[PDB]
Amino acid sequence: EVQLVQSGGGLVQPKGSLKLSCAASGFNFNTYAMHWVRQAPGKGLEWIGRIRSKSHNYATDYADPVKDRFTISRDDSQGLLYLLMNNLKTEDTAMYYCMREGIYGSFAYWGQGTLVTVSAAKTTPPSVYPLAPGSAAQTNSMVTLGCLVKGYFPEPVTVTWNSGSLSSGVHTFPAVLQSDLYTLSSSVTVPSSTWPSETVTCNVAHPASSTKVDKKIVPRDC
Amino acid sequence: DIVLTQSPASLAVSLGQRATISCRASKSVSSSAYSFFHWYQQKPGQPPKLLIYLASNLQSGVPARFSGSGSGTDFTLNIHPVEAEDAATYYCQHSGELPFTFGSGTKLEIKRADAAPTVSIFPPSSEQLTSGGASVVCFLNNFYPKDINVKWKIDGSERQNGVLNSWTDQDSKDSTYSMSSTLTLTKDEYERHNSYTCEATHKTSTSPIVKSFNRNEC
Repeated sequence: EVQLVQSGGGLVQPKGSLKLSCAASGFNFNTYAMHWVRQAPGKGLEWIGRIRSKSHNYATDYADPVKDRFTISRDDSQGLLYLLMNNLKTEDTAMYYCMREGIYGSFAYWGQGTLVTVSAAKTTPPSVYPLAPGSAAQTNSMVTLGCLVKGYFPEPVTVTWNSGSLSSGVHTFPAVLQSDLYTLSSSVTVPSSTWPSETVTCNVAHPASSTKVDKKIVPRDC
Repeated sequence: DIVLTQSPASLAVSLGQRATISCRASKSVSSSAYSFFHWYQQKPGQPPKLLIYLASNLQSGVPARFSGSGSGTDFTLNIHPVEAEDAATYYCQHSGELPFTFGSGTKLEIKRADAAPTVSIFPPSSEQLTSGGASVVCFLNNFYPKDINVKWKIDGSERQNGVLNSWTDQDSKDSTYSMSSTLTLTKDEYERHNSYTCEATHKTSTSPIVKSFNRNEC
């Protein structure tokens, strides 16, 4: 139905700039006020600013901390919302959201989020490693396997098992940030009679570095 | 600014029980005002979802078990009966006079029966070894409550140096947590030691749950 599709997020150097887009569809765009909100990793939601309707002269309003640096922008005929952020800062690191101003200045529909990282660290592809149980381990009706995604920057990555076919006993753990490098892990648990017997592969993707690795999980041998 | 003070920061409730989340506002100035309240639910890797509009009106699609109320500065969100999918963080919001402001956030732990972690250790990959480094990973999956501790043992010795831990958000279907611990040594000292223990202490057990591997089984 009503949709907001966000794009534009990525690594930027401090003092740099970036434009985020928010593609709208499913409603009469030119009637509604639009909003941006941010949320730093592991923190609360903060308001960025609003752009109003054609009938209100595209009026714009911002939270003070971004008053002179950010510009909210609007393409009615194409249903696009923009947030260009100038002179970026370490603190500007966050998940960014567009939303539609529904009923009473409330936010009825939200875009899915786009991550913006501000740092001087360099964009680095991950090394995908398999996690196979040790050779001399006793059985227990089910086996757990995994993947280790180590030494990468910035977030995000996506992990799936068998292209999406295993979505069940999956645990993809949040990345942790060591020395300007993220390390992630993912576990998959299957009936012990569908492995090694059958194929189990993890699909890692790191769009920033255009990485597309797959890793079959192999038994272990000498 | 209308500055919203949320409380509590977190609470834990049983399936079917009542949950109550409070939000306070400072009062502002001009008679030309008209300011409103709204509540939001945010689940793990998701945008917040609008629950209740103007303090007490219910949103299209959200179940009969969410209700809001309040007068002037004090606002309340009620969840009854509480269901497993309610494990989320909740935010109040203000909408009238600029700026629009959000509350601090309130996390709902779903309280659920005690449950043991399924733990599994994994030796380093032959591939990582090729590039001078060695990671030994331990999975402590599907436990409750959140509180857990992992001790790494290299031979007969405790090892605190390159240990990296990670926790999942409370699970939405069952109500469990899962953890992941990664000990990262250099290849050299991975090779000059042999026995590798992952030791998990938890509420459900008096003795530590132990998984181990000897380096001599490729």
